[PDB]
Amino acid sequence: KPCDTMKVGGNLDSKGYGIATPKGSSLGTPVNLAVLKLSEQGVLDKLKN
Amino acid sequence: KPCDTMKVGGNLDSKGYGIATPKGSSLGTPVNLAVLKLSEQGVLDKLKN
Amino acid sequence: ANLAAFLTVERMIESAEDLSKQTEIAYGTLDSGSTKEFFRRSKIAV
Amino acid sequence: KTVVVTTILESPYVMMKKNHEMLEGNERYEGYCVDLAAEIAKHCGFKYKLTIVGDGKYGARDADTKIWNGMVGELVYGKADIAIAPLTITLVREEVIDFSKPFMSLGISIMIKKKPGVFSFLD
Repeated sequence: KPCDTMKVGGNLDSKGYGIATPKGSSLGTPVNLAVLKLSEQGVLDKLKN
Repeated sequence: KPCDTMKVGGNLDSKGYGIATPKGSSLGTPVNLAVLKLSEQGVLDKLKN
Repeated sequence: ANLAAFLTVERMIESAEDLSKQTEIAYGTLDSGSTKEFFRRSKIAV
Repeated sequence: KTVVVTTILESPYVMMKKNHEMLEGNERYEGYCVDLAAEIAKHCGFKYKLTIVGDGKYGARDADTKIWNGMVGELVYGKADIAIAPLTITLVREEVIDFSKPFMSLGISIMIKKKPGVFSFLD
């Protein structure tokens, strides 16, 4: 609110938001596993809600 | 057909089908790029339809 | 009056929780698959 | 050079052609996964041979034997090299094999068993 507008029709393309890191970062390997662990735990659904 | 059954409710969880390769495969790197090229081109939408 | 009730009502189990609650109805999944593993490793109550 | 391609007959992803008794080679298989594998090999340039799993299982692990079944057991144990199939991504399988970016999204769902009369005015 205010809800002065609306979404219409369907999704033109399907994509996903993705954490990013520079080439060769040591964070890249663990962030994938962190995302998969959160998905298993269901944390992302709780945050979304 | 026979369409003697029905889907009820909505989707409990969201996931995605993903091509797989053994650890260390030389094909793993290029198959990602092949998938991205197909996604950008919209081939997958045509196959789905 | 009854015709109206038919038409009025017409103008109105269907979820996972309703399935978990109903134990008379049987539900299953593929033996070895992401569905069974997802249910097994899940942490949600339902 | 040729790629060992693993799949399962889960329509419409992979399904045999009509009168397949006389159909052989990669041509005996039609579907969405077979097409996808075609364009993957085209863009990579590699060659592929479509092969089914005898166990007819997508894949899983036995928490006691720590053994892998189906496509995942095949790829991890060397019986193949790639899986252009309706395989689903998950934490456990990523720990042991490398997936790609998803080529289609989905979600769990439930399946169950599923006209005015001429004289409906008497109802």
